[PDB]
Amino acid sequence: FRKMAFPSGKVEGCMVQVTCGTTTLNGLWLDDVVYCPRHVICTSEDMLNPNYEDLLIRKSNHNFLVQAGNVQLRVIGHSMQNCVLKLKVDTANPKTPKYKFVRIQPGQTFSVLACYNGSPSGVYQCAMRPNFTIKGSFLNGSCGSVGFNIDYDCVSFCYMHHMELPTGVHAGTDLEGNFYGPFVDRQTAQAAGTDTTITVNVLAWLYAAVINGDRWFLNRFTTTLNDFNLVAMKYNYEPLTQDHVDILGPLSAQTGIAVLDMCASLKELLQNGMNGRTILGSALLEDEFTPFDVVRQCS
Ligand SMILES: [Se]
Repeated sequence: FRKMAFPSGKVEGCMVQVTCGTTTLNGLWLDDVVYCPRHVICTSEDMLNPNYEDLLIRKSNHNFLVQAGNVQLRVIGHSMQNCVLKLKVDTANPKTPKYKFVRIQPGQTFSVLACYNGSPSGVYQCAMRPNFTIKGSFLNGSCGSVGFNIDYDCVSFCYMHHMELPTGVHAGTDLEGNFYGPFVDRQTAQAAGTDTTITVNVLAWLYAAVINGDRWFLNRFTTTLNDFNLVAMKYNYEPLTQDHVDILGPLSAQTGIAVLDMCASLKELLQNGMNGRTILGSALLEDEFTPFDVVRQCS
């Protein structure tokens, strides 16, 4: 059972290179617009305390070098929407897939196409942490790389990487420019806040374990919603709601294990630990699979 990412072909054809002054980072070319973080207009000194409205006025259309492989694009319009730049260009992307812009919720997963100077380099799956950060691989020059999900033929763009926090974690915005969490595109100290474990995801992962043979953790006990939630706060687990119990419905039915019985296995898991053994080959509880991810990787 593997963390597995969406096929990235439809996003690769959207990845361009955007250079303004000395700063160069990645952009997203959909239709006749290129989307990129607004701090492409920042020098390394500007990042300490930028006035973006002021800094953008120093710039005109010809100051922006948008490159899609070997082709330059003529920039014929520029606009700042929150923390993203919108570079109106003359040529519409012939490879523009069917796409939406969505703002996802904490605990939901997505794929990330890591790019460096407009060229894709890797793809990986991750989750939006409850504190609105993501833990990933964003080396120098990965700014502008996007996160997405793919339904059928539609690419739901949900994430654009802007900053690596001083604590090593990453933060960014939706495609409208609004940061997830309380983060600002400024090189200052920013608190991420207490992270928690996505409890609905861990339960979904345990359901994947039962379906794939691993069942040692299945317990005789059961428990109540309130009793389990009391054990959740202690171990920094998201509180389990009835919505979360409903979403785990199809999984509970295919394995014939009630959600509350699975919560009791998790309870003894939280209170006793792995105690040496593994689940699906992992020595710790995995919370980066949503119930939708598990069902997609089963039947
Ligand atoms: Se950046």
